[PDB]
Amino acid sequence: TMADETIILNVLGQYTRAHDRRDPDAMAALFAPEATIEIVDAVGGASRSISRLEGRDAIRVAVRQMMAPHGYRAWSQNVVNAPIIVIEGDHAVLDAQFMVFSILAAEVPDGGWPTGTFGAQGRIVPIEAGQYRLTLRTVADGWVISAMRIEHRLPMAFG
Amino acid sequence: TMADETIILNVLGQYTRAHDRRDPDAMAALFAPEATIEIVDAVGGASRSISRLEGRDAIRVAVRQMMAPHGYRAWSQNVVNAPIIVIEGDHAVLDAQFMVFSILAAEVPDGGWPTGTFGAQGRIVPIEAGQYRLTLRTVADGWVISAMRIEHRLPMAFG
Amino acid sequence: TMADETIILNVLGQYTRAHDRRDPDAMAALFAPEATIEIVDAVGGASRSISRLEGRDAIRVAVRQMMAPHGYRAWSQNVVNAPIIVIEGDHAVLDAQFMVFSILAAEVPDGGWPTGTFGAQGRIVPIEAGQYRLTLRTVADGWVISAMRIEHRLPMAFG
Repeated sequence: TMADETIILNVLGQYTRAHDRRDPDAMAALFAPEATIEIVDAVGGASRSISRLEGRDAIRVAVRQMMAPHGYRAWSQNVVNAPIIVIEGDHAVLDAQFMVFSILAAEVPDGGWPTGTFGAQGRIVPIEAGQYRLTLRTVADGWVISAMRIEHRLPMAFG
Repeated sequence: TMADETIILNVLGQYTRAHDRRDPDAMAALFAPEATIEIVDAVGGASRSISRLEGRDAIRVAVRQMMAPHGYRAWSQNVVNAPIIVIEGDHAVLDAQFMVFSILAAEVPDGGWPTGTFGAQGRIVPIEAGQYRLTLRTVADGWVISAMRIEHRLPMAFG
Repeated sequence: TMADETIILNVLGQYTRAHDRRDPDAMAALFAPEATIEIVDAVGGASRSISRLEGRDAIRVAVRQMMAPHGYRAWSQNVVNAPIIVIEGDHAVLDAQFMVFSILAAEVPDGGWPTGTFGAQGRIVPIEAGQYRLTLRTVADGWVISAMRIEHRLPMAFG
């Protein structure tokens, strides 16, 4: 048995891993069956609804349909940071800042890197920023997400 | 009652929230009345004074006068990371890396995003980097900042 | 005595400090004498070996020979984030996302910044991204790294 705060932060870490893998099943497994994710536009401190995802199936579909799939040699990193945690009994609230970066790996030349090529080859770009607010509750073996709010600080377009 | 380390990390998280909101009163409330912030130039491992802020009023004014206000649809994210915490009784020292990013949201067109527009619209740029060193002490309900050092790893200009 | 999770996260923080200082001795001191670092190419979920560093001397040399030295007024920040920690008795595993940024400070003009110059002067660029997986074990005074895996999500070139 580890500290509740660590178990809760572990859930957040598993969330980012699933996010960057675009793994709907790993993502959904972190939530209570009936949990909702409210995604909102927080530019200028607004609270305009982008999408409300009700239940695990809705979450699974959104992992595919609401963010770009990774094309060849692409990845992402969801840099969650500055967590604030308040635990009161069997419920907790976690607020974290987040910033998502796109990662695009250069193709490795068949003839090798030319003389004078050093360091990472590719592009890393910050592509989203905002805050997560998670409500968690206990389960027998740890903690699960019972509700989540995603606040975006850039406008989000869907094609 | 939560672990002291969590309460201390919660203070750091409230600091970043106040920083990015440019909220002088939320910022000042995290400090003991008489606390000082020493802001220093650490480029090349120097320790050249930029500003010494003595007491809450000085801190409040600096929130406005030492960093850019957010113009329309602008925000920031203070990405604190890699904390090291040492608690000895009723005092603690916390060292964190920090990197501040500017966020500028694009204006949403009245006619909507044109067909083929996907993802976040705007610009995110890393604009400061360094380390924070906080000295904290206990109060009845938790922990407060009794002293802080801000080390910048880029030169800072003030107009 | 602090919580084991804090002591373990403190090791990670000392790792980033040593990394950014390019301090081989501070880095090596975090590892058991016989520890290995496996550095691997994880682009596309591969696991292709880049380098295997066996023991402290190998680690010390790699701090110099496997990443760029800091030239004048240069620095870096190793932004570790989203840790997941599992402790089972006297062993622990820690997985963290990481992103390294290069920092290049502008030279300060002898005549001072021209009128209208505001904010940080220089360049901050994301230059590496991936995951760290550390195995730690107890020692009398805390925890040491017994094995480490570094997974890079960009191809790495060595000249």
